[PDB]
Amino acid sequence: KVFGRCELAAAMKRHGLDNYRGYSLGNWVCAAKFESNFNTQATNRNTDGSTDYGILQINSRWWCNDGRTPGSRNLCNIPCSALLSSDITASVNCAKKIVSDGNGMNAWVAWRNRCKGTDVQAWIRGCRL
Ligand SMILES: [Cl-]
Ligand SMILES: [Cl-]
Ligand SMILES: [Cl-]
Ligand SMILES: [Cl-]
Ligand SMILES: [Cl-]
Ligand code: NA
Repeated sequence: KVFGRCELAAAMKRHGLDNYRGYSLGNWVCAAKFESNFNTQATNRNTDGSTDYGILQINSRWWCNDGRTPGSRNLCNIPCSALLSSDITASVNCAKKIVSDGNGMNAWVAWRNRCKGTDVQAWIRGCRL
């Protein structure tokens, strides 16, 4: 599913992401925009052989099992394919674990490079929330 901007914001808000660990909703929408272009089915392979999955491009080296990343962990305890669903619940729950692990949203390279230090509230402007 390809989300609309305000549609995704409302879904993220409903799943408890707004101000989660101090990150306002705009940060999460900005990260999803530049990680996946709001597409739940996005996948991208990394040089180390791991793969990033879903709207927040969660990585198979640490967070999910895709059966082809040798010596990887499965810290969100889920198949990576579950992260590609039109229902974002699994992606959201796993993201909460990631952002809590010490490094905050810096774990998402696109957030660090394209959202951090910008007017992220602009991403939810005009939305009915
Ligand atoms: Cl915001
Ligand atoms: Cl393969
Ligand atoms: Cl694996
Ligand atoms: Cl959803
Ligand atoms: Cl933080
Ligand atoms: Na894994």
